[PDB]
Amino acid sequence: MKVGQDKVVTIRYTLQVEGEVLDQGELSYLHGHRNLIPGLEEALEGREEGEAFQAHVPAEKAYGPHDPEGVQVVPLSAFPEDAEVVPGAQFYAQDMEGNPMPLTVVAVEGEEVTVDFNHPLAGKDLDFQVEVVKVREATPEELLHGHAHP
Amino acid sequence: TRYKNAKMLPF
Amino acid sequence: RYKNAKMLPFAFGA
Repeated sequence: MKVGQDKVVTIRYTLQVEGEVLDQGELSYLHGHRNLIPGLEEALEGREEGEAFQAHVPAEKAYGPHDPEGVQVVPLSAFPEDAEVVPGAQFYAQDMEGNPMPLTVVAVEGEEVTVDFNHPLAGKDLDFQVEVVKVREATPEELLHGHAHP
Repeated sequence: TRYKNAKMLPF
Repeated sequence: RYKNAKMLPFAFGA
């Protein structure tokens, strides 16, 4: 079977950014429901079980560019007193709607904490070594929820 | 962008 | 705002 719309696709991957390896793993996604980054989805379209390939995904097709207005300062008064602000730690904030907003603290300067709301891989081009381990047709419940079961 | 004046929560 | 934010392989948040 070939990778296409409404197919649950599981694949192994390893990600190269700037010639360095940053993660490697295995995951399954529902194809065609905006669950994978566009470039990777376009790359996997039409592939058949067992295939393997390299794929270059520019930032536009993967997690987008870095927004400079995605960086601002929030007082430490807003962080959990129990929790520690340290460059690299990640917390959640809330929008006016109350929907969550992830963040990564970049630096702490006393009362002032500098944080980035951008995706950690914004403005970063991606290199993938990917093999397609399995394709299957999705189940009704997965289609009703828009995501693959596991 | 701008944040609700509310406590952050860890991952 | 950040359109692709929560997409796999590496989703940011939950």
